Amino acid sequence: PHPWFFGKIPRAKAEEMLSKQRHDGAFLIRESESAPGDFSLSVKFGNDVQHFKVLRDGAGKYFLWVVKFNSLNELVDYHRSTSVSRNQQIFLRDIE
Amino acid sequence: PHPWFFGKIPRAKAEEMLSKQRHDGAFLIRESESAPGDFSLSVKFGNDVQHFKVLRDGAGKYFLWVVKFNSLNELVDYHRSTSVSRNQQIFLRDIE
Ligand SMILES: NC(=O)[C@H]1CCCC[C@H]1NC(=O)C1(NC(=O)[C@H](Cc2ccc(OP(=O)(O)O)cc2)NC(=O)OCc2cccc(N)c2)CCCCC1
Ligand SMILES: NC(=O)[C@H]1CCCC[C@H]1NC(=O)C1(NC(=O)[C@H](Cc2ccc(OP(=O)(O)O)cc2)NC(=O)OCc2cccc(N)c2)CCCCC1
Repeated sequence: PHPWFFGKIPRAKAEEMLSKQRHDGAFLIRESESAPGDFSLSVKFGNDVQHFKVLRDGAGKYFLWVVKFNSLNELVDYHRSTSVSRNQQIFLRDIE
Repeated sequence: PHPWFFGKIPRAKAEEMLSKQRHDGAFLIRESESAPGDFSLSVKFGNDVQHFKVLRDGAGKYFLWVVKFNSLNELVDYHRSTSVSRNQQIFLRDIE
């Protein structure tokens, strides 16, 4: 059962928790509060926590920037090895 | 972190696992293999395991039959107390 799926929690709690984490890339997927039906990827990086809105196309694939995936699961794993950001190199790693 | 979110697993493994469970209502949400981008709710009931396709409307709310929710989280909790089925009375309960 995935350890990164936190269901519907408030952005700030995600921040509060993640800020407590030790490694850059620790993340969780949460269900959006501001954007009902949208997922939000939260990841730790340095002093801050960043959030990426998970997009979904007309065919329903999800993606962050351009490469499409047919599941949060896939998208998550994929970025475990391909930066989630384009400025910095941030790789997802399971929270502790 | 929710114990019912299994990410993307094959329907049959869900069946295999759930069949092993002890109580009617033990369930998990899995990402659909046949319907990419769609979630599937699997629940145990008697000898069988049932699957409900999780619908999503144009506003993006999710639902199973008619009452809409803005998150799998909510939808899941709600049915912990309101049968997921209309013939039988099946309530979600966390897997073991
Ligand atoms: N997929 C992406 O997020 C890419 C591609 C599309 C747009 C933007 C890209 N993302 C980004 O540039 C970055 N993120 C963003 O632009 C994020 C994307 C996002 C938008 C809404 C969200 O709603 P929620 O918080 O209730 O769940 C969550 C995430 N935007 C963002 O944080 O805006 C500020 C913010 C502050 C307070 C409330 C909200 N909703 C949003 C990358 C990380 C640093 C900040 C910029
Ligand atoms: N939300 C629902 O599922 C309600 C409302 C809309 C349609 C049907 C309703 N569901 C149902 O009647 C019941 N379920 C159904 O009709 C389910 C709904 C569903 C459809 C596709 C799915 O794809 P996946 O397996 O790869 O994830 C998963 C679930 N249908 C179903 O099991 O069809 C048989 C089946 C067999 C083999 C492969 C597939 N995909 C489907 C309730 C439980 C007993 C069976 C009937």
